[PDB]
Amino acid sequence: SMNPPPPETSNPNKPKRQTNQLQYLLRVVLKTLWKHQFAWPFQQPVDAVKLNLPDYYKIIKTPMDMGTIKKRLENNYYWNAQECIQDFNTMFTNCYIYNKPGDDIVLMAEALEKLFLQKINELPTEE
Ligand SMILES: Cn1cc(-c2cccc(C(F)(F)F)c2)c2sc(C(=N)NC3CCS(=O)(=O)CC3)cc2c1=O
Repeated sequence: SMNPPPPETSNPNKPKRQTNQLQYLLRVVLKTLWKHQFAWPFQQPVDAVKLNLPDYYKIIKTPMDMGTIKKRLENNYYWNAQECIQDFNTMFTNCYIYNKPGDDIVLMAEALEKLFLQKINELPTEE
C-alpha cells in the first residue's frame, strides 16, 4: 500500500557525461513527450496511495516515470544514451505489464511510445 522512495536522480560517485545524444534525449525526446496531451499520468512516480493501487509496487519492481527521467537528464545523471532509452522503455513496459489491453492508460502509453520511437530513430551519431 505505501509508496517506495522514488528512483535515484542524484548519486555523486556514479559516472556520468554530457554527450550530444543525451542532449537530444532532453531537447527533442523528453520535451516532445512531456508536452503531449497524454503525458500527465507519466510525469511523476505512480502514487499508489492516492490512486488506490496497493498492488502496484508489488508487481512493478523497476518503476520509472518521465519526472524521474527529466530530473536525471537535467542533473546529468546518465553515462550514455542507452541508459536513458532503457528508462523510457521501462516506463512503457511497466504500464503494459500492470494494466489491461485497451485501458485508457495503455492507449496513452502507446501514443507516447509511437512518438518516442520516431524520435529515437533520428538519434544523432555520437560526436
Ligand atoms: C503509470 N500509471 C499512471 C497512472 C496515473 C497516474 C496519475 C494519475 C492517474 C489518474 F488516475 F488520475 F488518471 C493515473 C495509472 S492509473 C492506473 C490504473 N488505475 N490502472 C488500472 C486499469 C484497469 S485494470 O483492470 O487494468 C487495473 C489497473 C494505472 C496507472 C499507471 O500505470
